[PDB]
Amino acid sequence: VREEDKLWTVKYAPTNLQQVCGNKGSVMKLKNWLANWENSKKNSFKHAGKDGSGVFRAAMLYGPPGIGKTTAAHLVAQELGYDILEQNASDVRSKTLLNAGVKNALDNMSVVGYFKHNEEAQNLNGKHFVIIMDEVDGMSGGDRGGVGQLAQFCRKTSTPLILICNERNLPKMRPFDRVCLDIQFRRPDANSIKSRLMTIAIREKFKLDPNVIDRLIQTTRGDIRQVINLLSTISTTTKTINHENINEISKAWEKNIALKPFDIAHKMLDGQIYSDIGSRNFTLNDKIALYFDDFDFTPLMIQENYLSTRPSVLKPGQSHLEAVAEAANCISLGDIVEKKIRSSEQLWSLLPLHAVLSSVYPASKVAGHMAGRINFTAWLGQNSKSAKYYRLLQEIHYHTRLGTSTDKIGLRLDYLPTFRKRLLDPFLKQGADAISSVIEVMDDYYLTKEDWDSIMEFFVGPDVTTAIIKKIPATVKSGFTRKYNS
Amino acid sequence: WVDKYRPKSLNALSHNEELTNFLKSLSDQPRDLPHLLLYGPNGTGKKTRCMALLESIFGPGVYRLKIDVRQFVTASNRKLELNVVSSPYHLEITPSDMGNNDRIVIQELLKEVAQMEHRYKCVIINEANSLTKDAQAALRRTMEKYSKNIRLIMVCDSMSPIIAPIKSRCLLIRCPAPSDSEISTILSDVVTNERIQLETKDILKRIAQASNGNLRVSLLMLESMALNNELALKSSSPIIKPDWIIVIHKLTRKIVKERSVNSLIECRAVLYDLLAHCIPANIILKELTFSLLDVETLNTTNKSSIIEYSSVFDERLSLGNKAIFHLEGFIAKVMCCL
Amino acid sequence: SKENLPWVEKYRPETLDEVYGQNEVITTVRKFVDEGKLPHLLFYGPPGTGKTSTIVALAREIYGKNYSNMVLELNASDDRGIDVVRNQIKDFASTRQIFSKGFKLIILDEADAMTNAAQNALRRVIERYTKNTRFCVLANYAHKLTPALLSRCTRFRFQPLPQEAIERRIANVLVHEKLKLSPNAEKALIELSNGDMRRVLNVLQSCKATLDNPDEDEISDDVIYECCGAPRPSDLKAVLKSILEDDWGTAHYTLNKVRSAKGLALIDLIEGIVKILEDYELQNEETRVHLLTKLADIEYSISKGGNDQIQGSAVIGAIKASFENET
Amino acid sequence: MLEAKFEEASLFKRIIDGFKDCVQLVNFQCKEDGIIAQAVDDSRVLLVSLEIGVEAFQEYRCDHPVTLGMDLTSLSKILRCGNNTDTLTLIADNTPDSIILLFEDTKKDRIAEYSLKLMDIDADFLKIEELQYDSTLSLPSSEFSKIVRDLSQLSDSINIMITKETIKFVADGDIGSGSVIIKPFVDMEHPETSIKLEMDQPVDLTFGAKYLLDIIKGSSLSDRVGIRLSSEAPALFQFDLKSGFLQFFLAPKFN
Amino acid sequence: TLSLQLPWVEKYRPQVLSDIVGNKETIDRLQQIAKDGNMPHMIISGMPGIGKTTSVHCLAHELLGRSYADGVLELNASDDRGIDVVRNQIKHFAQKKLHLPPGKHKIVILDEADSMTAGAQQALRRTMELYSNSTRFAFACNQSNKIIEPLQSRCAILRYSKLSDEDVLKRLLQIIKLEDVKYTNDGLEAIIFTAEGDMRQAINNLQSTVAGHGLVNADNVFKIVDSPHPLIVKKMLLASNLEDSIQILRTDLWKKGYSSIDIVTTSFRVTKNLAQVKESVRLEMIKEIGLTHMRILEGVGTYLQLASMLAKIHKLNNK
DNA sequence: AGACACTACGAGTACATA
DNA sequence: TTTTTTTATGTACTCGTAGTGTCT
Ligand SMILES: Nc1ncnc2c1ncn2[C@@H]1O[C@H](COP(=O)(O)OP(=O)(O)OP(O)(O)=S)[C@@H](O)[C@H]1O
Ligand SMILES: Nc1ncnc2c1ncn2[C@@H]1O[C@H](COP(=O)(O)OP(=O)(O)OP(O)(O)=S)[C@@H](O)[C@H]1O
Ligand SMILES: Nc1ncnc2c1ncn2[C@@H]1O[C@H](COP(=O)(O)OP(=O)(O)OP(O)(O)=S)[C@@H](O)[C@H]1O
Ligand SMILES: Nc1ncnc2c1ncn2[C@@H]1O[C@H](COP(=O)(O)OP(=O)(O)O)[C@@H](O)[C@H]1O
Ligand SMILES: [Mg+2]
Ligand SMILES: [Mg+2]
Ligand SMILES: [Mg+2]
Repeated sequence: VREEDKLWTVKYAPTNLQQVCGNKGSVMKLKNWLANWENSKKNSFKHAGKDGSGVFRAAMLYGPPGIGKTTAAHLVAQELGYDILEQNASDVRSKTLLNAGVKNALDNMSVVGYFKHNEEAQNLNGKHFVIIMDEVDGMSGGDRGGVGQLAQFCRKTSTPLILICNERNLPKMRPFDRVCLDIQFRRPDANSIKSRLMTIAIREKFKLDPNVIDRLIQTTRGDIRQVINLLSTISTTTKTINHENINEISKAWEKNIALKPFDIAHKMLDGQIYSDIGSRNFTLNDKIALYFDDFDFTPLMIQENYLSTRPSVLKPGQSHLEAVAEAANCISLGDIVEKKIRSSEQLWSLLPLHAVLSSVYPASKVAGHMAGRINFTAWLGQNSKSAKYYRLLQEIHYHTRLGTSTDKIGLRLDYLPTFRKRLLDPFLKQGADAISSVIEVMDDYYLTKEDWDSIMEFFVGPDVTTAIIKKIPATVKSGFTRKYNS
Repeated sequence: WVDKYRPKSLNALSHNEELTNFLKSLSDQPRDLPHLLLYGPNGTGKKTRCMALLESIFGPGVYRLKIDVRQFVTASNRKLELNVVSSPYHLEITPSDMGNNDRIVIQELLKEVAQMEHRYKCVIINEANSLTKDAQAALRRTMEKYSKNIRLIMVCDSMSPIIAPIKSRCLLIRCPAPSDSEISTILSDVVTNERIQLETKDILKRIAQASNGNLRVSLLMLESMALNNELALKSSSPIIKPDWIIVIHKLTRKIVKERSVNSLIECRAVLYDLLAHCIPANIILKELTFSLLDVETLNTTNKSSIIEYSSVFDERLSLGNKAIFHLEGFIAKVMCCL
Repeated sequence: SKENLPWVEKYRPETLDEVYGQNEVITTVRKFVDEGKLPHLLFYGPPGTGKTSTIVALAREIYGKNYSNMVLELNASDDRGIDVVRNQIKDFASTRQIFSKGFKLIILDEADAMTNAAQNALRRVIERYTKNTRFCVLANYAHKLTPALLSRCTRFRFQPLPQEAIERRIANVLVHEKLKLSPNAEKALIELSNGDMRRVLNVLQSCKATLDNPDEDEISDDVIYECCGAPRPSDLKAVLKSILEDDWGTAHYTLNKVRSAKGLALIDLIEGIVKILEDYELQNEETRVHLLTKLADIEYSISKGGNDQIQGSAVIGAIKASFENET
Repeated sequence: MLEAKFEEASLFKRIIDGFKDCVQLVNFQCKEDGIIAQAVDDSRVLLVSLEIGVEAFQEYRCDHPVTLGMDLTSLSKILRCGNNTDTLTLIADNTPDSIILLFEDTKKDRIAEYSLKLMDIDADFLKIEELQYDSTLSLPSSEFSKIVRDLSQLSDSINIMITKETIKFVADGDIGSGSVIIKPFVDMEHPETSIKLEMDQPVDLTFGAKYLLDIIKGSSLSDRVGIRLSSEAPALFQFDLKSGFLQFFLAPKFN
Repeated sequence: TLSLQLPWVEKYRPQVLSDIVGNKETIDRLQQIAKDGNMPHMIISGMPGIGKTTSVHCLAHELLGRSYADGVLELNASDDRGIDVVRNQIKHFAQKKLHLPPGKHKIVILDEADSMTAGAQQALRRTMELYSNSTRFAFACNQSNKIIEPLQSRCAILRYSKLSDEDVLKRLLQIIKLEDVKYTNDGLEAIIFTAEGDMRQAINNLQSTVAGHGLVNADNVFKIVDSPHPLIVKKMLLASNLEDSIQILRTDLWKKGYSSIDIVTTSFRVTKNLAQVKESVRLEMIKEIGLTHMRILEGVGTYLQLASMLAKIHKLNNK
């Protein structure tokens, strides 16, 4: 092996913790967490401490790629005497063999730490393992991939567990919410990377000035690996870099990453984009690509927060209400288009049209400043709640079908306003001696206690029984529960 | 109660004498009977009349029915669970209990019942309006291929979403809502049998005037207000209105009072709270528009635009799936109109 | 026997000299094959123009009568996925012929229904194996093909069949069959074809069946119009005149009697009136805008059903209100 | 009316298993001299030609030439429905449709009647290839199948080289390379283990691994297989049965 | 006929980085890289037919010399490139021992990298990270957005642009000089006009015109290759009067056999990529084009629908 | 005669779709 | 600042009982 055969990112890789750039707080927190790991296992993780690290036996590092998560993890692993072990998605990771291996390795000692050196007074921890998992977000979605298996692994283990992923808040990563201590590595500061670039430039005889690293890391968006690769790629031809050719370099190395459904909502509802000047800079093709970055949450977010802005593109003689009405009309048209898309015939070739009608046109109608905060779309939770209520109403209707002889909606609209007066009202106006009447009325339609509980949740407006059931004396409720349980 | 006093035969019907005579004529010869489609307002009594007609085609055991369960497998491993109302002479299916999987249940179940078979077994399709166009197309040929073993009696409230082939493949029977006088006479027999105390009979008439021909709603409201007056209705007993109707009325008051985006947010919130509690959006739009037209503050120019926008957004909702996306648009258009 | 196949299948061209209408592409392909440089072909065109017949006759001329063995013909009826490509197409391209010596031919007929992954895998098969095999892609819509795959083949656009070639084929059929055709009947037949030989052959067989005679008589315009159910220009112009000039009730009665005397359809009358009014030199384009918009709306509504009388009255009122702006 | 009766019912099973994987549909031509079949692979890389004379049929009656187009994934299922000590009977009416198989036990009394719906295959299969080859070798079928299955694990292309009394099978892949070299010898103690080779000019050409693995599946028919190679000609892999033969015309890969 | 000749795209395919008339900056960059060595991981993105695959092939050839056969691993979209392949074969090639000069490295060329699955792309990260001192990765794709950001973070990004008129004209002149073809200025101009920055398509059209007529003239080029589809659609949409647009749609598009789906899709794409008119009118035209496409997809695709679409577009442009 | 490595075809589970 | 939205075929993975050639 020679020197010119490795990339600049490998020959300038950090050899110790004192050369990492930025995120000093995170690396110190993880170092303290790994240091007190045996102090945490000797008392079974009950004492968390002042740092709050010690109750969780696993640590999950999450942040953008290329900021030094894996590097810092490996560095602290070699520095604290822990015998390092790495396994990731590049190797086979399933529910069958990965689970078996990790289970056999959670409370087994290392032979490498035993045979290498075990006689000097270095540490009693060399016999231990540190299972460092990389690309945790790269596993398969289902349980067969091993994400839930690893989540359960982070609950029962005698060796420190280190998890490293690039994307944290994902559905697949939901089980890791309350099981492992979360550490977030953030965008590094400009000074440390500036000094590192100064050093790596003076070492390679690369002419470079301090005025350009700011724009460089701005267009790179906090990625030291990409910056190093950029310098290694362009330093071979252009020996001296300055403020003359930096424009072409920034335009050719623009990081094209898809935005989250929250930044997409900010860019869509930005009034400067739709101005006469901003139109010829962020063209309509870019606006459609914005929606195509995430075409599942963009229309919902747009419909949620299109009427929560202050418009700055109002035509002369048009109020905010008119623009909101036109935006809602286009939202309805885009909804019709989406229904035509995600139905039979699979008219997916209409996806670009759904880009304009659902997101682009309503946002353009009410583009401007953001008044409050970008609120997440509540249509998902409302749909889930409506589905649960529909399932409950279906159970109630199929229980009462033997007597009602009506439909689901016909039972919800008209029958429930009378079932409320029949079941619950005798409890408020008669006391605890009206239990038998309610029991007979419920058995007349084969109702259950769970059905009685679910019935009182359908009413709204001036009839909210959530406090009426609490106003009922607890004696009557206990007597009813005991009577129905006999 | 609605269920305690319900006719069980054709001779027990107490309104629409011409319809009862037509049903008797149609049940005189039961074997040469084509498929039937009962259409009319919701709450008229068509589901009782279909069972009464079955009671004339078969023995009295048609009402002794049982609820069973049947499982289906779609193109994926998602298991479709559907309960079936069955009788030793007929069976009832309600394809309105699932999503876009109506075609599978329809075709498979009807083919199983037709291959196993007075001489035929009647089939009652409840709420045929929720039947998707693909399920109706699948039933189109099943109605004709097996006509000697399976006869369909489809109960619906409006033939608008029913396709033309299905309309042609079955006789159409209209059930007009009973007059206020017949509703009053029925409520009289009910209150004399349930031992209610009426200071003046005219209140019963008012019940009819509050039900808009609906007997199911009329009897339920009468019983609900009989529990508030403690089994003794007075001359000025208040009318018991459902909660969602009061919410819609308050929504219209908010609409005519304030027309702005800040009020549009709370309007969207009210729409979400209404939709989350098992309330269809078409009925919400219908009631909202009808009670907005009742606002005396508006003029003919406003009401015409309101009804036009309601028709447009009703078409939108019938062509869409995200109902609030059309409801909020209609509300915003009404706000812009006023 | 060939006497049992329909006229569309019986008269399928077997040689490149029987493919009429396409002359600029046929001569170029013949030159490509004679001189040897045959590139990857992309036959794009409407249905019934003769792309499949052209490529079949080409493969016949190239390999002889054993065409069915030396050519790999895949279509939408066969499973065409990415794995199907990877195995079958690559094994065909990499290997050689089992019957003779020469380049191979892969005819991907109706390749507009292939998956995007299949085309992405095939675009490197066409570029890698290009010294021992060739590719022919037949398409009706050029938007279903990826631009990478679209750029690797030489595109030939099959124009609709013109009057001369379709009349030549009609004369060939009238020679092959004991049948006579009137000149005006032939013109009306060419009018209702839009360059589709399939329709012409089908309706010719149907009107020969309609003759009811031992074919000692001729086929006139009446036979064609009664067999295809198409409206006549006479009734078309009469309805248009009664709509434009006569009274509302009289126009309604005329439309009703015309559409009920011959059992004509409202959509055919709509298309005919659209074709006739296209030659009308009109005033300010607002009338044309209203006419086109309302007629397209009525056509889209007819395409889903409804009341024929209501739609006919709508057509009458739309045409009338559109022409009321021309004054 | 075609009426054939086999001596052993398992011979037809072993014959059809040879085409089961490498051929999908077949078109049996039955004449007064025997049954012929020619089929082309889906990828059209190999051609299967089976010929079985009337010597194999214990009884044979062919009034007129009959064409039976059928599928092999169903014929194999029908054949597996038989028995090891049974006899097979093929019946076809005057018009070819719904061929009938009859399995009859010779030890007990048993009749198994199966039907198979014919299919109308428009493509005719009557081509015969009779041309001199550059080299003709003969080796035990097991010894050839072993080398094929052993070299198929290294790569997807196997190169055959015929030189002056030398037969070389080379396979170069990503995990390494390999080459088996054999010499034609004459074995007097056992004739079925000898290796014969008559060459006119050296040959060097490659095949694919999948088709070569599918070809050696017919090794259960005969104890010795012949290989005829020529300069850019379909290689002839022949298994000779006591009443005819099965020959695979394999097409090499262009270099 | 017995055999064919190699096409001019494959015969005259560049084998040295100097013969590439593509983007000069990236070409000189790759030339200096092959001269000095130490080739890093790279991702070349762009449009079809601009010299991406040829560029990486030339780079690998010049960098490996005679060791190209045993040091370069080519994987196209025609081969299986799933998680199993990346796990077994790519890792075995990266771990393979090979004695190379002290300035070269093993190259893994992955054509059509935008088609690899997410699992394979995720597994390739550590695969290219642990063996980055003896194995280098070169991806060639058309959409850099289809490749995950972790993979893009470990490599250089080379975005190839369209080829200007001068470069394609120079390459065609070189090919004509090497082939002794009779041509004319207007014929080459029409060829370049119908190419639209596509060098492969330009050479293919040139070879087809040569083999079909012999003389490369604008008349021959236009009679064998129709005018570009989007330009006629743009001229139809940008018409000022309704009758002109209707006549254009009738004669150029409908009378030549262009399907209604292709017409409406081209109209949508042109209106999306249009810059002559404002944003709001463009959005309204896109709305009308989509309303028309919703009827075209339902099987109501005729000339009347396109005429009504043009009429509505003109009414929108009618203030 | 038999045991068990090798193996290939079948049900399950998700993941995109311009 | 935070998690689901139908059906429809193509694509990719895995476990998986199963069918058969091989070894103490
Ligand atoms: N803070 C840093 N200071 C100096 N070099 C760094 C830093 N972060 C990353 N690097 C360089 O980037 C290389 C790769 O670092 P990694 O830790 O592997 O990246 P990462 O943050 O783990 O993101 P991944 O690998 O895509 S999950 C190192 O070998 C260094 O050369
Ligand atoms: N140019 C032509 N000359 C003569 N007959 C033709 C011609 N074009 C079509 N036909 C007739 O129409 C039949 C069908 O032709 P095809 O080639 O199958 O149509 P097509 O051009 O392939 O369009 P498709 O198959 O719908 S994509 C042929 O068998 C002929 O009978
Ligand atoms: N810059 C160039 N100079 C000369 N010939 C070129 C150039 N670019 C492309 N060509 C020609 O085009 C052919 C194919 O080029 P490719 O590199 O395969 O196209 P591409 O840029 O990779 O786009 P793809 O493969 O469709 S994603 C080559 O064999 C050359 O004949
Ligand atoms: N002829 C009748 N006389 C008295 N009550 C009737 C009559 N017809 C229907 N009803 C009442 O209608 C109720 C059922 O209504 P239903 O038929 O389910 O409404 P829908 O017609 O909307 O299905 C029963 O409780 C019954 O008391
Ligand atoms: Mg990492
Ligand atoms: Mg065709
Ligand atoms: Mg390429």
